Amino acid sequence: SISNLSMQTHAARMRTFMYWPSSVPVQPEQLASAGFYYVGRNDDVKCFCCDGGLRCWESGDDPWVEHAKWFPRCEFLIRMKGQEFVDEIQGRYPHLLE
Ligand SMILES: *CCC(=O)NC[C@H]1CC[C@H]2C=C[C@@H](C(=O)NCc3ccccc3)N2C(=O)[C@H]1NC(=O)[C@H](C)NC
Ligand SMILES: [Zn+2]
Repeated sequence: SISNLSMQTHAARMRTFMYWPSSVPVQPEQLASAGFYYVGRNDDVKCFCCDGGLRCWESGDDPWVEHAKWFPRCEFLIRMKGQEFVDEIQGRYPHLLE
């Protein structure tokens, strides 16, 4: 089941980015679409579904890819991007989370 149901909508996730830092190259839209909302602290975001947090976003970061890198069994991730996408990311980073 879903970890944070108040953040299940894209619109709700999007509202959380009001004070999103300008230093941070990734945009709210790409993050919100990947299931992530802002927790109000530095560049910390959390997935509404798996409750996995990411931070320290770098230029060129793709939120979906970072999602599959660290929380590959998130169901929202798998439903939206599919098990192939996730397997590919994991096969390319086989020794993260080992
Ligand atoms: C994105 C810029 C930045 O903050 N970089 C690194 C730091 C991330 C955030 C702090 C907050 C706690 C700790 C952390 O991430 N803990 C999770 C964890 C780590 C290891 C095992 C279990 C849980 N943070 C950092 O590690 C922190 N790192 C540093 O400041 C490093 C030591 N120096 C650049
Ligand atoms: Zn997730």
